[PDB]
Amino acid sequence: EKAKSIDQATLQLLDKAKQDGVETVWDRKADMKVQCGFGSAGVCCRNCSMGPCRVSPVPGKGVERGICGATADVIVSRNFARMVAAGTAAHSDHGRSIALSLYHTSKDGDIKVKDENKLKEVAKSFNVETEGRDIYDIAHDVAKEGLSNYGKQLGEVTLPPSLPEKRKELWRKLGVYPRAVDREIAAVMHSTHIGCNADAEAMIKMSMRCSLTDGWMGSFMGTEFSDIMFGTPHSIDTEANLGVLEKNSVNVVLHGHEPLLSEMVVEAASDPELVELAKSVGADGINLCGMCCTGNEVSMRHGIKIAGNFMQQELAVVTGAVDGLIVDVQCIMPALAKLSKSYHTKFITTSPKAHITDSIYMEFDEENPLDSAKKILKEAILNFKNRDQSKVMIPELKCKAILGYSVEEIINKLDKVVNTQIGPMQTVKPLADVLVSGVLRGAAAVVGCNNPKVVQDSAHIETIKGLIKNDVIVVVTGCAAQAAAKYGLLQKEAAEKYAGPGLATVCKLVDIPPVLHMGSCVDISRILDLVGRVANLLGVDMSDLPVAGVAPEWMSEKAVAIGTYVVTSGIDTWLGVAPPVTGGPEVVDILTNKMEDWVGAKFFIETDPHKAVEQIVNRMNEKRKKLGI
Amino acid sequence: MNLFQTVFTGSKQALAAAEGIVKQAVDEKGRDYKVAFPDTAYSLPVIFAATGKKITNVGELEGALDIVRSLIVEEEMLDKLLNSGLATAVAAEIIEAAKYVLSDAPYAEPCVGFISDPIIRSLGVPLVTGDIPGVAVILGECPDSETAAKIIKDYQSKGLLTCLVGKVIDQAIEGKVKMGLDLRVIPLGYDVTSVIHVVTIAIRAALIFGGIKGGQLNDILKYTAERVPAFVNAFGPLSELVVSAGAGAIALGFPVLTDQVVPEVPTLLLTQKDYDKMVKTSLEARNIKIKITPIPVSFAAAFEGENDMLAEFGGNKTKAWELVMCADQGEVEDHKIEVIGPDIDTIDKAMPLGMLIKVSGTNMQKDFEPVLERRLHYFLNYIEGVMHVGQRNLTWVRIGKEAFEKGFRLKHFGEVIYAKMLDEFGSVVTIITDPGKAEELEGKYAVPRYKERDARLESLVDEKVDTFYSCNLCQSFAPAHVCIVTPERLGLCGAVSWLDAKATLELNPTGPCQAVPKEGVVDENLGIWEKVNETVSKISQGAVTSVTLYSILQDPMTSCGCFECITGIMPEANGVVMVNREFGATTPLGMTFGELASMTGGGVQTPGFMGHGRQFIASKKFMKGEGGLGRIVWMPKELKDFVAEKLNKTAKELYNIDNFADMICDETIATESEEVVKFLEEKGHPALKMDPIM
Ligand code: SF4
Ligand code: SF4
Ligand SMILES: [Ca+2]
Ligand SMILES: [Ca+2]
Ligand SMILES: [Ca+2]
Ligand SMILES: [Ca+2]
Ligand SMILES: [Ca+2]
Ligand SMILES: [Cl-]
Ligand SMILES: [Cl-]
Ligand SMILES: [Cl-]
Ligand SMILES: [Cl-]
Ligand SMILES: [Cl-]
Ligand SMILES: [Cl-]
Ligand SMILES: [Cl-]
Ligand code: NI
Ligand code: NI
Repeated sequence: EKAKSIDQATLQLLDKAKQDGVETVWDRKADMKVQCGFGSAGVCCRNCSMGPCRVSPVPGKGVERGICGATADVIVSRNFARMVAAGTAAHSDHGRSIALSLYHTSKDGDIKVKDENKLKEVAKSFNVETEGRDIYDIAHDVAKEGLSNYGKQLGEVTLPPSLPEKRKELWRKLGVYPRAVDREIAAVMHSTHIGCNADAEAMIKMSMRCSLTDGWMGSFMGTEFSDIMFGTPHSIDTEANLGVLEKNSVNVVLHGHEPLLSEMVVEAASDPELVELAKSVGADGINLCGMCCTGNEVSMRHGIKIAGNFMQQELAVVTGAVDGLIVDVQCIMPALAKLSKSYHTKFITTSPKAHITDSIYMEFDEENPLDSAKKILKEAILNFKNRDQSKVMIPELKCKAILGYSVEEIINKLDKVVNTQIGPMQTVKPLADVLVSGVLRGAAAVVGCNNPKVVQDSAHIETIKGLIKNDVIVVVTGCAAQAAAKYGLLQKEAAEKYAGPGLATVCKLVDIPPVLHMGSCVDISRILDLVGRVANLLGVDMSDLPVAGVAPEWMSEKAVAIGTYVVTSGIDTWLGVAPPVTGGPEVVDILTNKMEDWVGAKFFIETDPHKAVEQIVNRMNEKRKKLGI
Repeated sequence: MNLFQTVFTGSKQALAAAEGIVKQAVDEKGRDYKVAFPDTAYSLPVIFAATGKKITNVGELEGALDIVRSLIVEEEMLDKLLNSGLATAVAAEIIEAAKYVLSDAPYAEPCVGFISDPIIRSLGVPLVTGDIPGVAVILGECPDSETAAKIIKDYQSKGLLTCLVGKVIDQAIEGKVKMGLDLRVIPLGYDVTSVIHVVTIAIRAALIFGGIKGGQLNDILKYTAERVPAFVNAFGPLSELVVSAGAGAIALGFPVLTDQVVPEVPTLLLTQKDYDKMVKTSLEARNIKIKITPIPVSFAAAFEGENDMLAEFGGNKTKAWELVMCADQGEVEDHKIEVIGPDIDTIDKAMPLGMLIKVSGTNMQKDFEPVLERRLHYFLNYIEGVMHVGQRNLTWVRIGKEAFEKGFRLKHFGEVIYAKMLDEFGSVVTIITDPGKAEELEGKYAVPRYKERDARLESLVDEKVDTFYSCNLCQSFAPAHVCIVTPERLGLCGAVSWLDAKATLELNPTGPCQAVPKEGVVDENLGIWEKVNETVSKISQGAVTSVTLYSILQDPMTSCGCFECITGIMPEANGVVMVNREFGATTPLGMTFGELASMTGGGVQTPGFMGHGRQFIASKKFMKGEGGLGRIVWMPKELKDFVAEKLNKTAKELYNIDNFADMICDETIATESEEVVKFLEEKGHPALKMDPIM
């Protein structure tokens, strides 16, 4: 049997899960046996009741077309586009909720404007005045202009400045320039409907246009507005892995993606009444932990310890020390409702967007957010009284990590390597300098979730370690960033242990780890911003720089939308899990070949992380030669 | 070509040049001819450092060419580039060693060529002691002799050892530069390879002073990078060979700064086109800090202590003010030395002085500024004939006639401030003599900055601190003064607040403001903590052992000399009196402010008398051990009116007195003790019904 994970804490609790007689994502993966091959190759269509239909992924043999006459390439391309539309929708609702919060800020209100400087700069992008006006009047105007990008039917959408004009004109020439966020989702869902688009090239171009409304808009707006209200991240210390849970404290684990609830549970944990309540139940205090993106958002701004990533969520409950597991939306395995019944843990659902049967439902009132968070957190604190300390088992394994590397913080840190009499301040010139000089052979972004098809964290760690050894600075987000935090790569000490000659030298000068944690996946917009800033400073397009993106163990439809907008933005993307495209020869050719001729970048599917690292380094050298660097 | 290919190319050219010269030595002197450098105990230093072997004959010198070949590995990775640079250094040594074989004395004045070991010994000690702050390796050609001489004379002015190679030697001569070992300007040679003659100085410093042995290349490269303060200044067009040589300098940890457009590498390879800034750029690039830092009159700590004045500004005569604000926009952020108002020259017989400073450099916090307002007092005091006292809005400066005779101008004020700000606040980084601008600006930015500043400790109480801060900056004049600082007891100078002292420790960890943990509580009314006494004993050197924070009679806190107000005991009125520096008349104690000051300061424990700022008056911990502010009996009208509502409220919180100020006597009512006690009896001061003060 293949190993389930590389992390020792994860393997320890997996044994406990077996002894306790509970099901895990690995058990359910095994139960699925040989998964379907039509669904795997993407040649199964259920877009109308004339179906279901299943064509042959092998051209020449089997059924050639669907009942409507749709060829395999059409079926595959429509299935792929719907994944992008769904992924874009997930990020769209996230950012939309943030923009609505920005519209309800107040001087003496629960949600305030913490970073005024950032809001002023963001107002310039939306053409909102910032002279002699109340900061909340500017915030509401910026929120209204941001909300327009979700559903404006007339006029043009507002894109961030970091985006090069060369890239914008290229999208225009190709016909993939972005329209309103929700409008594009409708366009994909419409053309994928029966009797509409039946051309692989056109469908894949429509999905790319939709994906752009995710990266340069919803995810970008979501990140920008979050930094305004909750603060822009700066270098901060934290601890990662399930060892962060404390046996004599109230363990409240925040899982999900929305940041406002997590931000309020943090503020609620400081309420004297709730601090005393934790003592009344007999606890050391309130131990706040996070998981997945929501845990990243709170750890980036408040250093809140990270309990774990996607496939570790069930094992956090298995410790028997989680008193309350508060969730919102995105990647909250429904299995947690049944699993929590075997332990004292109170699985609380708070979003009307994500109701889970058999879970305690405490709606998070967005009108009285702090009072709402206090009421939810109180239930988790009171549940400490129902703990069975005899069945508790927290692996004695945690790891130190540094995060909070926003573009502003990366720039602030780079200013320490700039002479007061030559280079300008607050610019990305030092990073472009090392990239052009050749000390840093390139810059890779390792992002992604976790999939049972791959050994948990194995591809993430093997890819990151391999890229940093070959002098390629690595930036991480989401579960990939958490995977690196647990292993110990998000440390200053990791540069001498795992980085190459050039990268270890740069780490010593800039005083940074060899791997930079830039946040959640909505924070992948920071990667686009950073790369875009380097492109503009060097007067070139994003496709001209020696950069690359990697998704070693993805699974979410969000990951497909991310990958698509990363490639459409001009950055080559590598996938560690093969998407359902095998059955469409034209679709495979488009994604892994013709795309290079449309956006200057393409997809690369590679399950072996060692081969992927070689391919990335070679591709970067190829782009360096074309640029003469 | 990219930086890598350029370096490889130049290294191959260096090897090709070393193969050609070595062939001449084998064909002309044979493979057994002795190869050696003049008076050196390390044969070929570079080869000796890398291999630990000594080259004695032409045959062995031929074999050393394989070391050059082994160091050139055309693979684009940093280590490979640096080794390629070391290959160029080894090739240059071979070329120069061969020069001494084909000619007994290949060099002649001005050029020196090889530097003998006795010179390394002679220069090595001052290098270690820091008397030679840096080694400027100037290489190439300048646009004109005027810019070459300008730079060389500037480096030599800071005591740096300048070494010249190339056409820059001829330019230094043409520009009338004094060259010699005693003059710290050594011309090594016209060829690029002669740069190796300064590289051997750094390598031999590692072998002689560093005590490292041959073959320990990594240890030698670490010694040069961390202990030899050298840097390269390459001017004019750079060939691939020169770039390759620059990689060798970078391999020894020496930054290369050039005036040409090259692929810049932060902190290692830089491009500065402004020749008038190349010196400051290079000194910063190699962390060389010069002790000497634009004003005809002398500037030093000797003029800190302190004839009539040409112009006086501030105090109780004109409205002057000082303000340091950190802001990235709103105005031109630069070394703009600007004076907006009637200049001092206009004055014919014995004006305001607005001082708004703006700094927006990286890593500058909005609560870090106060630490700047304080340092202005020190910078302005060091100016010969100028004195600065008072804190922010209430500031007093008196310019001296000598300075006017020296022709000093307000322009030099802006220069001294900016120049000292970059020197001291380097890691974290406008005069108005016109009434109108002084007015608006006073309240447009300063008052706000202040109000927000005071607002911090406005409601804060010592009830929640875990550590106090001890300052010893006043120890220059008062050798036993250790100023403890609390959110309620402020620095006697009136500027440093418990928070500014916190910021001072963040900026200068080894500065005057140091942490003192609040442990061993003995008394809360008198303020006696076992650690607080202990830390004072260490700084005072055994002079001050026991101390109280809220008591003027029992073991009081020592006073320095920057106190704006003084508080003296008046037993006949069962209270105390107060006097401000502005008051020039006698007090009930029969003493003037200057006479009182000579009884409080000097870093001595003086029971009954103490020095404090204008804020402590209203503080609850003011003489609380003696009854608090209730003891204040006499006070000048000027100070009374200023601190009137702040005392009337704090007094109500304690004795419920609603018009304490009205109960206080002043020079208007009477000064004589007998008349003051009569006024106190008529009104009914609490001090009369309080317990005996002594
Ligand atoms: S879209 Fe075509 S292949 Fe799919 S279910 Fe409908 S008729 Fe069948
Ligand atoms: S009076 Fe006190 S706080 Fe002020 S400079 Fe002197 S020792 Fe420091
Ligand atoms: Ca922006
Ligand atoms: Ca001798
Ligand atoms: Ca090799
Ligand atoms: Ca001339
Ligand atoms: Ca020239
Ligand atoms: Cl198992
Ligand atoms: Cl179960
Ligand atoms: Cl339990
Ligand atoms: Cl920039
Ligand atoms: Cl491993
Ligand atoms: Cl000397
Ligand atoms: Cl250096
Ligand atoms: Ni003093
Ligand atoms: Ni003093």
